[PDB]
Amino acid sequence: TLIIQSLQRGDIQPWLHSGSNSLLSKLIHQSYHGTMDTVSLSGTIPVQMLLEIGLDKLKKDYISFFIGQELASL
Amino acid sequence: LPSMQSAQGLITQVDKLSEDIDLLKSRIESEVRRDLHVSTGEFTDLKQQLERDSVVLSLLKQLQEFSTAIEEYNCALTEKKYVTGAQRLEEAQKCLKLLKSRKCFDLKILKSLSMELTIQKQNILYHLGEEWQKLIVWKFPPSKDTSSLESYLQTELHLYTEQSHKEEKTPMPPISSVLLAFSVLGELHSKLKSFGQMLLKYILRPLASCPSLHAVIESQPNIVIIRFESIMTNLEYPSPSEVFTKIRLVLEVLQKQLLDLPLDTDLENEKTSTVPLAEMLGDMIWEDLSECLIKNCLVYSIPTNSSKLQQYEEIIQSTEEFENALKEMRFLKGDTTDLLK
Amino acid sequence: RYILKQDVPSSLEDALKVAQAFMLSDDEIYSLRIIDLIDREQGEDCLLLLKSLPPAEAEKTAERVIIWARLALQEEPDHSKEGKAWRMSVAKTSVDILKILCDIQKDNLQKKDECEEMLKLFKEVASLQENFEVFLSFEDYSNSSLVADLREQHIKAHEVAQAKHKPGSTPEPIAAEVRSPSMESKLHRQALALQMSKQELEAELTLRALKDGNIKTALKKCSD
Repeated sequence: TLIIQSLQRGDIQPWLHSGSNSLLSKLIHQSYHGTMDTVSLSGTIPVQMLLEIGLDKLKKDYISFFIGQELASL
Repeated sequence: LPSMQSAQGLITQVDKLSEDIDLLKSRIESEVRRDLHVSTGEFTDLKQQLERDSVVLSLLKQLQEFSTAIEEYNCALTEKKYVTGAQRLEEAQKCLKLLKSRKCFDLKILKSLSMELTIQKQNILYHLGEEWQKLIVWKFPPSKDTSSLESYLQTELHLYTEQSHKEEKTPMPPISSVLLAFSVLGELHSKLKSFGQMLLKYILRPLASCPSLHAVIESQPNIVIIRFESIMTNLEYPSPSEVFTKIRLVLEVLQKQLLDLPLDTDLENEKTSTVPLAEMLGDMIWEDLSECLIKNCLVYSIPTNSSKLQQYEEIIQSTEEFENALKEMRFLKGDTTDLLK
Repeated sequence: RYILKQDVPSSLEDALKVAQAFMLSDDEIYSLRIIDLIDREQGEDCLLLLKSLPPAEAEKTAERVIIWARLALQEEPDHSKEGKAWRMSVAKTSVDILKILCDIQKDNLQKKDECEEMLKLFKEVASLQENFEVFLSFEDYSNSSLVADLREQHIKAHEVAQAKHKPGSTPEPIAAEVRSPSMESKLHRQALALQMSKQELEAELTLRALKDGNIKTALKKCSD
């Protein structure tokens, strides 16, 4: 809800990374294009939105080591 | 800035909250009738709070309607749909009267609501006042004089009849819609007062003073022109029959060209009735017209010799038809006026 | 509206270009500025702004603010001190701007009579509000019944203001070498709005004294 209020008020421009698998990045993108619809938080949706961020974080942390240490490719 | 979508969110949440209030009231009523001796008190104690919440929710519905009507009226202003905008303003006024009738909100909030309502009402009225002057044009001589013959010669009245479909990029709504918009907001009373007085001052009264004046009506398809053309006569005072005919000639065109459009009151209210235009127009000019005709035309038509009394009979007859026509055209209410007595 | 709520000295100029670049009339800008100043009871600023404006947009702002003022006065009167003060300020600020508009519209004959009638109506309303502290709506104002009632009430008041001054008892040590203002002057202050001259006042007093059975006071006034 705080993130929704911050995005609606147009107070910040969050820094983003490529891939944008999390829906929150898409919400930020649509806030860049004006104003978005009110996001509902019901059931396991709030759990899954946060889950979608950790997957990308861990994937980037893994890729920074596999390719960084020349142990694996894309 | 960040609350346009929140307005639709408010609509949805208030709708689902009203549905929740209704379903919970139905649930309470279903169980009250079952246990009427053991569960009545505690059910009613919470139903009181439910009904108070429902009243507050209805007040919030009225606020939402106040916002929605104003927004729809704002949308209608840009597209020049003045009748629907005026009806929405009337709905908002009805909502605001009920909001102010119950002391439940902050005074400054209601002050702001009333201020914005008055701003929008003056906004629509000023547009109506602008648009009134394009359709009806009074062309005056460059002076206030109304005693010289050239003062009447340089007087022109123009009625812009919308015979064909307007192709101008700056369109003008039809006169019937203008009259409907004025009737919805109740401001036709002042505009009729303004227009009938200038009509009396520059059209009606001149015809009863100078016997040489003649009203020429040029009937173009789009512009109807009323003009005064001077034809010299030898009478020191105007005779009654010609003056009555000249008045009737103008009053027929004014009733048919302008006053022959139906009126309609507020859309959501049927407790108000539509009064014919000719009645209101005559009521504000007939009192000052009968005395003008009596004190300028009928006084000097009285013969000074008893031999010429019989020739006055036509004047008795010619007046009666002038009395009858205005009764058929609804410029009068009764049957016997001071002009015939 | 938000910029005009900041009370910045350049806030009027800031809001001017907002409607300029977005293709909106300057009529609304100055109209809302004048309305905001009226709500703050600063009509002198409205006068100086109107005099600084060109007459073309000045007419448009003045007619709209007059319509807004009459519409705002059409709602229910407020019995608080601030409410009645606001009605008085609105009327007093409307009268002189109507005078200025009359000065502007000297040649527009169609607008001339409308403006003169509207000026007369607001002059009567303001005179009745200031001299009597009577606040109602325009439908109640234009009703001749209240005008006649207030005329006869102050005719009767003038009857008593002199009847008590015919000595029914010994005079009091008041107005001794420092004479109080005459009641007739206050009645005439009230009646300047009522448009009652001295002849009509004497005519009414004669009939009222005749109804009371006082013969000499009616005959003396008839002789005068």
